[PDB]
Amino acid sequence: ALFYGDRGLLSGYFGLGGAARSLGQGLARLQTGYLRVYALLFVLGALLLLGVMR
Amino acid sequence: MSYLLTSALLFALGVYGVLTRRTAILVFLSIELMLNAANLSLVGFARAYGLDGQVAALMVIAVAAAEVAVGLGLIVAIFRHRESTAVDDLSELRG
Amino acid sequence: MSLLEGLALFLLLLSGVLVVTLRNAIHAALALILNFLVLAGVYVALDARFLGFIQVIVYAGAIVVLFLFVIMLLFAAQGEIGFDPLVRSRPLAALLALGVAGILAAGLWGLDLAFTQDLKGGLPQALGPLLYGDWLFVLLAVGFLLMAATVVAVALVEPG
Amino acid sequence: MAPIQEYVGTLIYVGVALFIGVAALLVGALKRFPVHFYVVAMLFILFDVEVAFLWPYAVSAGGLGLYGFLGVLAFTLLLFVGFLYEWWKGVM
Amino acid sequence: MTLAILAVFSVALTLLGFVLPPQGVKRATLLGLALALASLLLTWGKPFAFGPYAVDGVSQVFTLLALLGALWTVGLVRSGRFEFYLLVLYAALGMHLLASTRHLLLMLVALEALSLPLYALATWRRGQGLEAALKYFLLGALAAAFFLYGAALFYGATGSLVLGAPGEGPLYALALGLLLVGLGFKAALAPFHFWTPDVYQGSPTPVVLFMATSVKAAAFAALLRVAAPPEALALLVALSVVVGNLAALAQKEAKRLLAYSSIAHAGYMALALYTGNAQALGFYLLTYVLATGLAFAVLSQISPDRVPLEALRGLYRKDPLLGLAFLVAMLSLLGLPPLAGFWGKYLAFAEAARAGAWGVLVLALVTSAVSAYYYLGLGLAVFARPEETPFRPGPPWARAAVVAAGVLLLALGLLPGLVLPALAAGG
Ligand SMILES: CCCCCCCCCCCO[C@@H]1O[C@H](CO)[C@@H](O[C@H]2O[C@H](CO)[C@@H](O)[C@H](O)[C@H]2O)[C@H](O)[C@H]1O
Repeated sequence: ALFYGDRGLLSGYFGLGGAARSLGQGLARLQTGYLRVYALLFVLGALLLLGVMR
Repeated sequence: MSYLLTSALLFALGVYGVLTRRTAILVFLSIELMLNAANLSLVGFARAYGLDGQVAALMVIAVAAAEVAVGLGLIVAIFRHRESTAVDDLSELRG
Repeated sequence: MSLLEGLALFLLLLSGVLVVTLRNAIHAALALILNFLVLAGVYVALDARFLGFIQVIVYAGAIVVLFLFVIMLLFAAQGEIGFDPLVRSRPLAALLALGVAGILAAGLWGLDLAFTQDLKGGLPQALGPLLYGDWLFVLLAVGFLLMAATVVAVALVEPG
Repeated sequence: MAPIQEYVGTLIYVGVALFIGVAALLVGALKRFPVHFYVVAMLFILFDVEVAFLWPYAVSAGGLGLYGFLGVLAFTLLLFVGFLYEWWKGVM
Repeated sequence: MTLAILAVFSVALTLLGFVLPPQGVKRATLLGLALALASLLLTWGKPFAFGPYAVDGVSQVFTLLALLGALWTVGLVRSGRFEFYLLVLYAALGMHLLASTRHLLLMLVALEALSLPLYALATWRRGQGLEAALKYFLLGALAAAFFLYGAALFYGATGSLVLGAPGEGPLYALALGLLLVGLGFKAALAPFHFWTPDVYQGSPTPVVLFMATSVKAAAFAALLRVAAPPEALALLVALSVVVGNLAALAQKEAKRLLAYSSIAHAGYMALALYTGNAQALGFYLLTYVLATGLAFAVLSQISPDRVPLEALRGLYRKDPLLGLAFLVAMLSLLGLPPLAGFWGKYLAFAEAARAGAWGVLVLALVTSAVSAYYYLGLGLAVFARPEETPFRPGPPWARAAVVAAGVLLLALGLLPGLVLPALAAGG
């Protein structure tokens, strides 16, 4: 029982792995290849950094 | 002072241009307007701080020209035989 | 002051609005030349005179002429047709533009400056000694930039 | 240098000229495509720049002495290395 | 003067290349870059201040690295169009200027000076290369605009266009942010990083080497000169680190994964900015330029246009020393002892913690541990069974290059007390 349980624990850690995988290919999916998108995300970003400082 | 605010408004307008414009040359144009907003601000502040900002703005104009040469050169080069200049036609490189 | 100024700045903002709005590349660029004209006006009014004349000559006269030659030598105003619109973007572009406006307005508020300088109407007689002087390094560097720029642009075309 | 009045005068002059233009109009009522014409247009937008720098020198020049002259000389020679390039490259 | 060598060689070679064969011009640009570099080594600890131009420790180290990138990138590009070396000289000088002033406007001129010829170098004329050039150029010019408006606002909030000017309240901050936009873009910090993957994947590989090393170097040199505030610094860091490694996980192509890797690495480097130590940053970038330069030379010997990760596999059998040097590079980029990369990362982290930026620091460390996924997925992949993969086994040039530069890595992993004593003022 506890053996297979432990197998499930390791499995869950792998689950975290896949969580980082998922989030990762989500952040890489942000780059469509479309330049207008890049400009939008850019201006947005600038607004963000500017919003943080003063 | 009254001018400085117009400079900021213009820069904003240019940003709107870049974000809105569908074709390469016109995005580039909106950028040129932004540059000019910057220049105007440089003139106002030169009038506050004493004339160095004018030389600054002139250098700026020169630079702008250089990057217009290279930028249009590029636009023409890439889209010469190629069809419509809409910048989203190149989406091959994806993240 | 304010009498002319209101009309001038309104015409400025209007011109810019056009250059970012018009769907005809020729018309747009043209509106931008109107902008540069009025801008050289404002420079003159701002004791930057030589800069104003260079504004007409280089920016209005030359640069947007290259733009026009190019949009005419490919195709202008008929390039935007495609209809891959992204109109969910238009209010987002508009909003982000308003944001980038608001932030600058904020940073510019509460600024009490002496705009009273003796900057004797931007004449090149007063501009020169600075340029070939304290600015000579930046000047020359700019020159080099222009050289490299032309070599790039030519090599960036070069058929065969 | 100049009284500000004469810029206003310039503008007025422009006004008259334009009005007359309108008048005359109303009497009218009575591959490789870019390359050459691009290159020799771009070089215009570069020489305009060059001259835009040469003018401030040409006025205050003797005041700037041999080192000022040396500066304008260096500048000119750089840009002319550029032009000599696109000339020796050929434009046709 | 280094600037003298660069200027002379550039202007001369422009017209001399009409009377010289392309190969002879390569010999030329090589010699010139080398001479600039040598002039640098001979004046180590000179500080030579002219006008806005100023050669101190920062200019020295960062233009040393940038010149090293120019040297290596020129080495690999036999392809005859003398401009495809000339432009590299142009860019090189420009990067030097960029690292050599606090003058905002000269800085702008230098930025255009280096980034204008690069838009051109993104052209192996590949349809993807053209896309890269276009993206790089548009996003670049916009960033330029922001940096210029920042300079005008800096001149707004203070009478100068020189960094080091005392600095006001709000307008000063807004100015610094608007500068950090353009400068950050140029160093591939988030959220100004979008161009990097497309450009690295799209551009011809040796060109990409030149970019990911020299450009980043000069960019950070110029970032040291800015008074970068803690808040903005934190933002840039956290975003760059996270997006860097996490997005790097999803990458199935080599160059693009390395671009994302460079985004995360910019993130780590920015930590040094917290104190603006510059001794740390210098070291870090020494290790980085070495290992990255190596990696991209190796990735050049496979394919210039694009490389899938499978191509890396079996590299050891083919060339043992390139396999080993590539592994070593991957480990030094991981920051795993006893390699110089670990010392660089440690030296940046050290400044982060010294500055008291703990949450940011820890975050960086966690996702840095994450990064061990992909750095190993390459270095180890060296030993896998070879898929049918393109390989031009290099000249003595490149083999001895990758090997020597590689040996340097663990050489400084064991003995950082060699180079670290003076990456400072030069004593
Ligand atoms: C082709 C390649 C082109 C690359 C760029 C090469 C340019 C080199 C030309 C240098 C001349 O540029 C000019 O030099 C002098 C001294 O150095 C500067 O003078 C300035 O620096 C000195 C020394 O700190 C100060 O005494 C002086 O008060 C100040 O005005 C001047 O501001 C600058 O504008």
